[PDB]
Amino acid sequence: KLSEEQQHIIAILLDAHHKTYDPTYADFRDFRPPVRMSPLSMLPHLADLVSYSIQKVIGFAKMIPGFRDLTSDDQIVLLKSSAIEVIMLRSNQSFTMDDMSWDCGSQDYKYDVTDVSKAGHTLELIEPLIKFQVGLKKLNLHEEEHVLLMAICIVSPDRPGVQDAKLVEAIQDRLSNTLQTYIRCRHPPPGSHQLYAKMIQKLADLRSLNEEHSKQYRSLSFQPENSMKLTPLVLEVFGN
Amino acid sequence: KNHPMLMNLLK
Ligand SMILES: C=C1[C@H](O)CC(=C/C=C2\CCC[C@]3(C)[C@@H]([C@H](C)[C@@H](CC)CCO)CC[C@@H]23)C[C@H]1O
Repeated sequence: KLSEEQQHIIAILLDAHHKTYDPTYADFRDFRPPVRMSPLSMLPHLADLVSYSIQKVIGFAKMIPGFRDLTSDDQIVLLKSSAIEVIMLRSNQSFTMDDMSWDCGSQDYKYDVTDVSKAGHTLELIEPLIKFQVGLKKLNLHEEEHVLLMAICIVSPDRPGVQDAKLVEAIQDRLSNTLQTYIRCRHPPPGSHQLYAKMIQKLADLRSLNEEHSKQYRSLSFQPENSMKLTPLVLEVFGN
Repeated sequence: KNHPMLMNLLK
């Protein structure tokens, strides 16, 4: 029941992700070395990862079918609201349930719950973040469902500051319809059962996470010495 | 709206 267009969309998104996301994590060396001793020692290294991740998210977003039609202001707005949520979403592939930590192929790159704390984030943001990763991981979504989820997240009509709600909504719906249709046609029971609703629920979780992150960022970022550690891209994307 | 780096990247 998948139109040729729907199959095309999946192929584009999958391609977009592969270019956007590197399984090797080879680029990580370029970030300021991780410091695990010490308040805020993790933040320089994490900021760099986040900054790097923002660039990758932006590059994925642009490839999304119909995203380019949006006005510059609508594209910028979607990304700023979206970008933290996509990083948590994308970061799921690195996240391992065994150790309960994001794993980047090396001991230094592997990130503890404490490492996140070390950046300057309280458990209230972090515990919910870990639960989210567990709950998303549990879904064991196909790569196609993972890519589509990220795309649907980015193209949200209800994002704050969106000049044209109707256009964003039209793009998203095509992605939603693709995703629903994919689960039915390409996803077998019993794992498929409720999967669309469960995925949509994750977007509600991300909104909560986003809001929390923003409050915690503002406290950390309010301090000029801590803000100084953040990258320019981070300040622009997460600040304003 | 004062997003030079984001805007350029999207470009
Ligand atoms: C390429 C990627 C992603 O962009 C980011 C990856 C993991 C994501 C992580 C691990 C460390 C803690 C991170 C960076 C969180 C940072 C520290 C958040 C904490 C709420 C701070 C935002 O200012 C968000 C996503 C988390 C590795 C890998 O999957």
